[PDB]
Amino acid sequence: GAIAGFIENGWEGLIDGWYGFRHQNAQGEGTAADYKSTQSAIDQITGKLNRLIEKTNQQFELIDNEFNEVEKQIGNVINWTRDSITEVWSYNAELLVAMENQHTIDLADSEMDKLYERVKRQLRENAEEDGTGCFEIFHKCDDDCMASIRNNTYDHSKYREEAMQNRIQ
Amino acid sequence: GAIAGFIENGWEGLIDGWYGFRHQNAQGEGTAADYKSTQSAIDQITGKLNRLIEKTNQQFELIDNEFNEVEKQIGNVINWTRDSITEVWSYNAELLVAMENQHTIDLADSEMDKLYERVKRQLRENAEEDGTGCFEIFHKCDDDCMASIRNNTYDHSKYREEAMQNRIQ
Amino acid sequence: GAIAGFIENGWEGLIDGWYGFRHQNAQGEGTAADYKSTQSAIDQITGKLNRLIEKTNQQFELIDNEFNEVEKQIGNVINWTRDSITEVWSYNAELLVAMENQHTIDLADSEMDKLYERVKRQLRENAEEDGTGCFEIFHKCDDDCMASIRNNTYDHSKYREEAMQNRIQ
Amino acid sequence: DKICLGHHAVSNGTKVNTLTERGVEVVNATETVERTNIPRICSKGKRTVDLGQCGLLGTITGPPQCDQFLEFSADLIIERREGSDVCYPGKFVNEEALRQILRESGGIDKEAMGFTYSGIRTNGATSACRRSGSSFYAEMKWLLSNTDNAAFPQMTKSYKNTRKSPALIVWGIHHSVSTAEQTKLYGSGNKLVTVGSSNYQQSFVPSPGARPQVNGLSGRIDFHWLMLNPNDTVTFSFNGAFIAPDRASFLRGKSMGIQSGVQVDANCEGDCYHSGGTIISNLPFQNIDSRAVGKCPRYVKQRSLLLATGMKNVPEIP
Amino acid sequence: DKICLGHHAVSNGTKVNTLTERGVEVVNATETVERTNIPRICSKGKRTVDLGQCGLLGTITGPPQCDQFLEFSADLIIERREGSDVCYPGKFVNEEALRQILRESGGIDKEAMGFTYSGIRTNGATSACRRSGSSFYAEMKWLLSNTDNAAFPQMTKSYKNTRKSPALIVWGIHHSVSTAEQTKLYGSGNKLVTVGSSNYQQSFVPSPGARPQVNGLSGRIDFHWLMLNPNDTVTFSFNGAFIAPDRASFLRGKSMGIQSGVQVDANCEGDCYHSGGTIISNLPFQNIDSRAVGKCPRYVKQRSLLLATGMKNVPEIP
Amino acid sequence: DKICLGHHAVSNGTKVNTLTERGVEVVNATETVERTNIPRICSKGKRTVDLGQCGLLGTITGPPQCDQFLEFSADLIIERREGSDVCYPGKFVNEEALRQILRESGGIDKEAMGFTYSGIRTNGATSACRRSGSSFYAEMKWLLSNTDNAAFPQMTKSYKNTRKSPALIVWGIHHSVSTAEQTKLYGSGNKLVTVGSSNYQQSFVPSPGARPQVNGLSGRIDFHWLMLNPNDTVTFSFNGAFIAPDRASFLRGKSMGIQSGVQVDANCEGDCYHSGGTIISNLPFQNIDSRAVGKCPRYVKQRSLLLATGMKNVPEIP
Ligand SMILES: CC(=O)N[C@@H]1[C@@H](O[C@@H]2O[C@H](CO)[C@@H](O[C@@H]3O[C@H](CO)[C@H](O)[C@H](O[C@]4(C(=O)O)C[C@H](O)[C@@H](NC(C)=O)[C@H]([C@H](O)[C@H](O)CO)O4)[C@H]3O)[C@H](O)[C@H]2NC(C)=O)[C@@H](O)[C@@H](CO)O[C@H]1O
Ligand SMILES: CC(=O)N[C@@H]1[C@@H](O[C@@H]2O[C@H](CO)[C@@H](O[C@@H]3O[C@H](CO)[C@H](O)[C@H](O[C@]4(C(=O)O)C[C@H](O)[C@@H](NC(C)=O)[C@H]([C@H](O)[C@H](O)CO)O4)[C@H]3O)[C@H](O)[C@H]2NC(C)=O)[C@@H](O)[C@@H](CO)O[C@H]1O
Ligand SMILES: CC(=O)N[C@@H]1[C@@H](O[C@@H]2O[C@H](CO)[C@@H](O[C@@H]3O[C@H](CO)[C@H](O)[C@H](O[C@]4(C(=O)O)C[C@H](O)[C@@H](NC(C)=O)[C@H]([C@H](O)[C@H](O)CO)O4)[C@H]3O)[C@H](O)[C@H]2NC(C)=O)[C@@H](O)[C@@H](CO)O[C@H]1O
Ligand SMILES: *[C@@H]1O[C@H](CO)[C@@H](O[C@@H]2O[C@H](CO)[C@@H](O)[C@H](O)[C@H]2NC(C)=O)[C@H](O)[C@H]1NC(C)=O
Ligand SMILES: *[C@@H]1O[C@H](CO)[C@@H](O[C@@H]2O[C@H](CO)[C@@H](O)[C@H](O)[C@H]2NC(C)=O)[C@H](O)[C@H]1NC(C)=O
Ligand SMILES: *[C@@H]1O[C@H](CO)[C@@H](O[C@@H]2O[C@H](CO)[C@@H](O)[C@H](O)[C@H]2NC(C)=O)[C@H](O)[C@H]1NC(C)=O
Ligand SMILES: *[C@@H]1O[C@H](CO)[C@@H](O)[C@H](O)[C@H]1NC(C)=O
Ligand SMILES: *[C@@H]1O[C@H](CO)[C@@H](O)[C@H](O)[C@H]1NC(C)=O
Ligand SMILES: *[C@@H]1O[C@H](CO)[C@@H](O)[C@H](O)[C@H]1NC(C)=O
Ligand SMILES: *[C@@H]1O[C@H](CO)[C@@H](O)[C@H](O)[C@H]1NC(C)=O
Ligand SMILES: *[C@@H]1O[C@H](CO)[C@@H](O)[C@H](O)[C@H]1NC(C)=O
Ligand SMILES: *[C@@H]1O[C@H](CO)[C@@H](O)[C@H](O)[C@H]1NC(C)=O
Repeated sequence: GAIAGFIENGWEGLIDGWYGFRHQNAQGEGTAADYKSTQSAIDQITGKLNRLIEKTNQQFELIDNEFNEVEKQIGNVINWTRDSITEVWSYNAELLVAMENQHTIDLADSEMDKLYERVKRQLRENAEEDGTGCFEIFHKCDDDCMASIRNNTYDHSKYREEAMQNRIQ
Repeated sequence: GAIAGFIENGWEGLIDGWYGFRHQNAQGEGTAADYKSTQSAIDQITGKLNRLIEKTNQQFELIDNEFNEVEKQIGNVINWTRDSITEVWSYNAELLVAMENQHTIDLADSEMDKLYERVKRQLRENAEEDGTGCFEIFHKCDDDCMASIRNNTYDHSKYREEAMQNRIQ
Repeated sequence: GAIAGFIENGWEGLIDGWYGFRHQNAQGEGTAADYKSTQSAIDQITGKLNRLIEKTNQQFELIDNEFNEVEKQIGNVINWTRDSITEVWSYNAELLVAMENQHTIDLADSEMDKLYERVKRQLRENAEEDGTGCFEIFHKCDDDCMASIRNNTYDHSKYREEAMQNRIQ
Repeated sequence: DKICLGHHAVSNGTKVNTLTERGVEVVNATETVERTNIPRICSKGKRTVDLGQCGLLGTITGPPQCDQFLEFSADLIIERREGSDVCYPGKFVNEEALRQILRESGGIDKEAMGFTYSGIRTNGATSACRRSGSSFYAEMKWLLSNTDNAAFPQMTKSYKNTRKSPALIVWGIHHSVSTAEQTKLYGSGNKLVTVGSSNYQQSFVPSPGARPQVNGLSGRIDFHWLMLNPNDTVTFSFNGAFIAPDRASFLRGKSMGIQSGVQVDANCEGDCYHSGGTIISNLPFQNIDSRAVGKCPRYVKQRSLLLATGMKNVPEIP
Repeated sequence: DKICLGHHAVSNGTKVNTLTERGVEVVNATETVERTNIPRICSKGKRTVDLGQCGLLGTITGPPQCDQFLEFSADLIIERREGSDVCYPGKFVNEEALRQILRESGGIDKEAMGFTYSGIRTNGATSACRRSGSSFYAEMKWLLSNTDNAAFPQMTKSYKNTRKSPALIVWGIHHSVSTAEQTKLYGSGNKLVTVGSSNYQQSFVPSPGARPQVNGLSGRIDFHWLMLNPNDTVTFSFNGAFIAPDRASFLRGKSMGIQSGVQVDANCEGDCYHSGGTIISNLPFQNIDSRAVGKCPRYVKQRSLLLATGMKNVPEIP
Repeated sequence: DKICLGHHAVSNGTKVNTLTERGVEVVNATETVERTNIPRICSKGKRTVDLGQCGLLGTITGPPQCDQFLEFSADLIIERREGSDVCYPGKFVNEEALRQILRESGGIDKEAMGFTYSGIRTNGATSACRRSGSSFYAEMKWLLSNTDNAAFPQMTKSYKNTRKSPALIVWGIHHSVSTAEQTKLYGSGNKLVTVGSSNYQQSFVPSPGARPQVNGLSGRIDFHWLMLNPNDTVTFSFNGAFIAPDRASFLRGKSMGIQSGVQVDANCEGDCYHSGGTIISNLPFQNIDSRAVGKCPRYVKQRSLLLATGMKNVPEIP
């Protein structure tokens, strides 16, 4: 009945946010989403979208005819030019998406690390990493204490004695 | 009268470098810039610049006439081809800059982390992270000691006893 | 006769993998490669290659003549269009490679950090970073113990007492 | 006591592509390549004309098909495949250039050129241009000799564009089925038509000869055109086989022309067209038609390019 | 006791470029720009014809050089610099458009047009078209008067394309060295040739005059061509100086044409060609020929663009 | 005791764009899109000619305006809007192709063609080509009959290019105001001019007729040109209405031509030009003129694209 964070697996139960907390104490188990990290990732992804929505004001007109086919020589030049341009935009589109997707994934992993590193700095010397994205807290941390961590109101000085004792022996 | 490092805020007083140190001890407060980290970031940014300065040896000549307008059909084909190419380069330019800027920002954040992680490895077990980009040093560190950290001549073995004592109790 | 990991230098002796372990104990010195990290990096690099091998089904035909030169006006338009397109693809090629190479290097550095961070989480409180990419292990770690670390079968609980003792004094 | 940091995930994951992986699952994705076509011409807000059986070039010469469009005005011009520029069989010289000009003209304003004739018939008509009875191009005059085989007098007609816009002038050369028919209409001897401007100089000779029957006729009228600069003058010197213009054309303003085979809708609002309908999309690319015109997303070969709008999907350990 | 994490490295490092650095060493790299050319035309799997001395347009008219290719069939067509479309000096009107059509025709199927003549010679031959003795274009008929200086009767010949593909029809206008020679062949008076279709109308007059001797001849035959739509008819009205077609051409299917100066190889299999040979490569780019045709990597200015296939190379501290 | 790691920042931050954010502040940025124009033609190092009133094509025929440039030499050629290729009203056939050739010619070298005439006037002159008195094109000969209405003898003139470069040959066809004027100059009857080469064949007939007065004249001379390959010969067969060349042209080497309406500066050094001046910039892009020529940065729609040259700007907590 153990819990685990990121590093081999996500949470299909975290349904009110992208990033979140999952704890277990005497009160039991609980899961809550982090706003600041989730909002950052959403703002960046939506930022990409608006960027790819920015329409062009370039208007193009007919250069050939599909009812009355134009002269062969100029027609083939036109077709050759268009097909060349389509090759370019098809390439650009392919590369744009692949580039953006790689970045979207990476910035998402970045936010996860930033949240994990933040919590690590909050708990100071009162906890240890279990290697599954979780922190073993070496003191009693009730629901109120867990909530204090989530809203960055956790003062490590309060639990330092109790924790260092349990850690050292 | 506290000091803080990166993580919510930069230093508008750091004017002789990009990255730097800010300490406080009995001698007071001081701020100095790190060369190696600053030079790395500058070398990379200037590296981009030279790359975008590399001129083309492709020469282009007039293909139409703005005094005596060419024939309509070939003229419209030319205009259509040019406007299509301008769309491509306008896209490329837009994407190039946006891509480079994202990378410039990220590589800059990278250098900050690398400097912070370096110092963390120097201090070993003689300090703790306060969560504001600073290290609480659990021993006496005069200006000479602070300078020893900046030029990577800090030997943690020298202060280990004194520090571990103050940390544990 | 000291050993060092990444951070100022690679290993020209690591010839059966990209990433690896190098230890020293009473049994002496040894070096072994990590599969999972090496395979990840290789899968990503080969992934790029297949992506750049994906051939085009666009067929192009002759639009001018190098035996009997076409009419000057349409010939210059054709040449101007082709040279413009070559400029575009030459740019794209230059940018593609430079972009991919930067990413290849970065994802490679990423794998190195991930391996280092993994081992750090395995050893828990039984070791310290020396700042050269190595871990000073504060207990006896024979070849069997070293191997236990490489295949993630290292239980830190087993050596915790012995290690914390040697660390604190 | 324990606290864990994590990220959401789904079983409903969608695959995308990156620089490295092909088919890596992410939490959420959206399409960048538009494939959803509206099989109508969305014309709301745009003054639209459906030429139907009238060819666009026919609006200048005026076959019966184009009688409604002799001075049409529009923001959006629609050519139809059934359209024809011609009643009496023939074709324009440099037709496509002229089409491209009219497609963005905003319509045409006609103005009389004021040609008067003496010792000559102008009532040339044909069965192919039936308008109630036999007739001819509405904007043109078919000039004959007077009786039959009679000599056609050498004539010289000029016209100045007293306006501030360029004038579109069209004239026709008639090619009879035989030298017998050419003589019966314009008299014996070789025939010449010269057209002079201040930036234009051309010449024309008829070519009598048997040709396949089109609309029951083996004769051909090929039309020629030029743009007359303001205050400049065109002069017509001829002695037969000449189809004279009655009125000149002036472009109204600005428009866009398309070729389509689908109906029109004045409810839908669009700005990107093709023969199959309208593309309304905020997406950067489309895979519907490479020759789409107006303000359009760039055409691409691929039918689908998914953009990850969510993080990489990692399933929970069960 | 100590454990260190590390990465491999070499002394055999290769330099590449990034967004930031220029010449940063990596462990391993590969080339993306193909420069390795195969100086042959790799034709395995492709039905290939080497026209050699026969010009591609010559396959339609039929000089002696093209007698083997009058109804050729191919997947890959190869033009040679030594090729010539002509025996009797002359040239095609809109030649390049016609070449582009034939390069992807898949070859040609010839069919008689069924023209019969009376009161006229058809045995027009020349020293420039030597085939055993003096001869002429194999698919064409050189029409004369009958004796010498005799009047050439006005004629009208028509042909319908009863097939489902467009028909390629070629005719020639003969330009004599003098008005004396034109009269000796076709009689006195001015000469006219008109060609009528249902989407084509043109006219032709000969131009007698002294010209530089080519193949010993100062006369010129310029060829003209059109594509005849199915069930449509072409009509020829003429009275001299007319080179009549004997057979029409029909395109077989699909092919690709190239111009080359290197040998053919039916062992190698390729799909990208240039005048210098074949480019076989999985690489995205090439620096061999910008005018390379077929299925090719994109041409680029640079001869080398190295793609890092290994991590950044960091030498071990000795 | 405490040590903190940090980065610099400013209140003087500038906004840039990324893949994600729009208007994110960085410490420092620079422009990539050049908008700074130099309203001159920077010609230092380049041999430059300002044709002024002389049209570029006029350098070959030689109206009075181009007398200084009949054998000009240059690295940089500048056309002016006031330039004219013509004294006697008329125009070149395929003019723009010829311009493009001369713009990169490096200037022209003239050489006599050595035509001699008998039983004919060559002193044809006009009021439109005033040079002291009435005159004509400097490189051309206006051929008449001899007295008035007299018959123009059939003539045949040939010229071989004995040089290693192609020869530029120009001739003119004269179109009189009436058939009366044509007869007064070249005699009665129809007139023909044929031009024969070994890769060129064309024909010309005059077109007498009333045209608008240009320079007081209603007549037109339209010029025609070809490039003569080395050791090849051109032959002129004619009987009137023919404007003969006196000298041929040979291209000197290499140059670049521009059209401009701004002054020249031999102090500034440039390599990218447009009608408004010179673009000197190391920047990759420009927003000044899409039709800029020479060695230029690529033209783009945007006037500004800022490249971050510093880290993301984060203000200090006060
Ligand atoms: C040419 C040909 O096919 N060879 C004939 C055969 O075909 C007949 O040819 C004649 C002559 O070309 C055709 O006569 C034309 O028929 C038209 C209807 O099809 C029409 O009636 C034409 O008359 C008008 C017209 O109404 O348009 C009369 C107008 O008043 C004229 N307008 C003016 C200003 O003159 C006008 C002009 O005369 C011409 O249009 C100018 O080109 O035309 C009329 O000329 C006849 O229709 C053809 N019939 C058939 C069945 O093909 C056969 O006669 C064949 C029999 O063996 O003999 C060949 O010589
Ligand atoms: C025109 C010219 O150069 N001026 C001459 C000089 O050159 C001679 O010109 C004559 C006339 O042009 C040349 O005669 C031609 O020679 C050909 C071989 O070179 C050939 O013999 C031509 O005869 C045929 C042919 O065999 O091809 C005979 C065919 O039966 C004809 N077929 C038909 C259907 O009629 C055919 C046609 O008559 C023409 O090809 C149609 O254009 O040609 C023959 O006409 C002669 O070769 C030239 N000789 C030289 C040395 O250049 C000199 O005579 C010069 C002397 O001072 O005088 C000039 O007037
Ligand atoms: C055509 C026309 O407008 N209709 C007339 C009216 O206009 C007059 O037309 C005549 C005839 O076209 C014009 O005569 C021409 O005037 C020129 C000056 O404007 C010039 O004088 C012309 O003479 C030369 C010349 O100097 O260029 C004489 C050269 O020696 C000739 N060179 C050679 C080698 O022959 C040369 C040639 O003869 C021509 O240029 C070849 O095309 O020209 C001269 O011919 C007259 O200027 C026009 N005047 C006006 C006011 O428009 C009126 O006469 C009108 C009255 O009712 O009648 C119409 O028929
Ligand atoms: C999956 O991605 C799509 C595309 O971004 C999201 O759909 C968007 O939802 C927002 C807000 O509801 C709208 O403003 C957009 O117009 C929608 N786009 C499309 C194409 O419908 C969708 O919300 C995402 N799924 C989840 C679960 O967040
Ligand atoms: C250096 O990179 C090249 C290119 O990726 C590697 O050569 C490839 O080797 C694999 C497997 O042996 C083949 O599938 C590819 O076709 C090879 N490519 C080429 C261009 O030869 C090479 O193995 C790499 N070097 C090392 C030491 O790994
Ligand atoms: C802001 O960026 C600009 C552009 O890189 C810097 O200006 C450059 O300064 C270097 C050295 O002084 C010169 O070599 C470049 O030519 C300059 N470029 C331009 C466009 O002037 C500027 O120094 C940066 N600002 C700061 C404070 O570093
Ligand atoms: C241009 O492309 C279209 C569609 O592929 C084709 O139908 C047309 O024939 C091409 N133009 C010419 C001149 O072949
Ligand atoms: C080409 O573009 C220019 C500038 O937009 C325009 O003035 C010109 O008319 C165009 N060419 C044609 C043939 O319309
Ligand atoms: C097109 O480019 C080729 C190669 O640079 C050149 O030989 C040819 O002359 C050019 N075409 C024209 C019409 O100049
Ligand atoms: C208009 O044309 C007349 C002759 O037709 C000419 O004299 C005048 O200069 C032209 N321009 C103006 C503005 O009148
Ligand atoms: C074929 O041509 C004839 C006249 O030549 C015409 O009547 C017919 O409509 C055409 N089409 C078919 C399918 O027969
Ligand atoms: C030059 O022309 C002459 C005839 O004018 C021809 O015989 C010769 O082969 C040509 N070439 C050379 C190199 O003389």
